[PDB]
Amino acid sequence: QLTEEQIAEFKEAFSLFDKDGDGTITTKELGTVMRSLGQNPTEAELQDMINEVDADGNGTIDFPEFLTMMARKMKDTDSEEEIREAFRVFDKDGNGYISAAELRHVMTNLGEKLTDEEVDEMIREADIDGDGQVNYEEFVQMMTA
Amino acid sequence: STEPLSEDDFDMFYEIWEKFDPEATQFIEYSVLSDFADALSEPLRIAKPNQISLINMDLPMVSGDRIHCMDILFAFTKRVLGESGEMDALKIQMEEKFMAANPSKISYEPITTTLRRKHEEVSAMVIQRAFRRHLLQRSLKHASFL
Ligand SMILES: [Mg+2]
Ligand SMILES: [Mg+2]
Ligand SMILES: [Mg+2]
Ligand SMILES: [Mg+2]
Repeated sequence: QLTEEQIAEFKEAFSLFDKDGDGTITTKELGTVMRSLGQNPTEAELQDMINEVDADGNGTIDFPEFLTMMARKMKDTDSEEEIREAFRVFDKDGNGYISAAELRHVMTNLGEKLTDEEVDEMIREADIDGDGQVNYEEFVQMMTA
Repeated sequence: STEPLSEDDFDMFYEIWEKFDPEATQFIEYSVLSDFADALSEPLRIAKPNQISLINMDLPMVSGDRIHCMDILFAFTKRVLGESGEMDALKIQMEEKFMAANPSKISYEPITTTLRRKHEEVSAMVIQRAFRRHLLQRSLKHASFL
């Protein structure tokens, strides 16, 4: 419900892009501020976000206007459309398959890292065919029922 | 356009590099680019609260999360000078000087950028989130055999 020490970070991102110092970022930056923050924003998601906070057509997002936005994103539980994209980021060749090795790498070294033993169970589950090569779309559908 | 060519600062770069890259490998790790960008002199320096400034320079990275002085250079000078279609000359020029005038053929095979590495880090967290959820749902399944 409330955000965390990640406010420290949202502040950092916001502060960088506000070159004037009026505590409000020009709305075309909004899309840039967020890409710098790791998120994937569509020109659609942008629009809906943009005119759902700035209903007064000023182009303004002050920092509270912004911190509440993120609070609404974090808030929700990730989709399956989103677990799909996220996997596709790691299938660099573009074939729908990711190796149990590259997986284990990414998984043990990025983000809220998985311990060696969690990833073990991830692979046992994702690689049914023992060929250390996993169809991730096949894996998405496994954690969705 | 021809900005503050602080030309005893291009030198001040090197000293602080040498502090970080003693072997002269031409490479520093990511987990240190913050500290590096900081301890420079005031034009090129990027003071602390530093992270998001770095990911936005779009610095390429190579195997083992290393980054090359000559990418870091132009990136950091592009900042103190201001972006412009005329910079695209600057880049391909500061690297042709550096290359002819260097006998060190080195391993330069770029993997990520500091940008991707950020989208990469959160996408991991999406997948990491769902799978921790699933693991638990599964453990409660096994709990409830009936
Ligand atoms: Mg502003
Ligand atoms: Mg507004
Ligand atoms: Mg693949
Ligand atoms: Mg397999």
